Amino acid sequence: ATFEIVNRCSYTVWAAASKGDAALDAGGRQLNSGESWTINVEPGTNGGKIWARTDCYFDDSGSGICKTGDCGGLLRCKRFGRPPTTLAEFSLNQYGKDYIDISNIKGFNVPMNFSPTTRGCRGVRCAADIVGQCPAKLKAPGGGCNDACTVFQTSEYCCTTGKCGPTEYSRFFKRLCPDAFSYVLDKPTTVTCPGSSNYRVTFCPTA
Repeated sequence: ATFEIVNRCSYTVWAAASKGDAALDAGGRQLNSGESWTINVEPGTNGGKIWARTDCYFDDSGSGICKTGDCGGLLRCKRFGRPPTTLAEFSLNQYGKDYIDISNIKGFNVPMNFSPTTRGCRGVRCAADIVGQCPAKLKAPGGGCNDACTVFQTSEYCCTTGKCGPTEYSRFFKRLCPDAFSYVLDKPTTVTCPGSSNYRVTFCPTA
């Protein structure tokens, strides 16, 4: 797939793209407000994620820190980022189809739209002001709104046994963003797209 990653936020973000044990394309890059970065994701990538990082500082070797979404201090991510991170998630060329979603299961930092740029399916979006409205006990001082599993580390929030139900915290993310996963066993909001579609992830898609 080709992904165009566009920062429509008024602040700089450092986009990241990884499948957990490797970078996708270069794995990360700075996007000033307005900039677009086109990456090539290998067909058949299963469990890929793209997210924004904020308030980062990197040295000339690409090593440093971000306040949200830091991936082991690298500009170019090889692993997933530290919550809170709104996630654009995808698995491509899986028995002829691609599957996309947005998830708040690892919290939320930056609003996002994740849409195909080719035919055949619809996009998904979580662009509500989740950081402004975040329950006090989930607020991340470093910036963003943490998920309840990150904050409290219980079997019920982290759905460790695969049992779990919705919670007062998952329901906040679901009320602000119905079309994103709010906890691990949420009713799925995954969209099926034709195999080998292309996509655009836009940070701060609205006002």
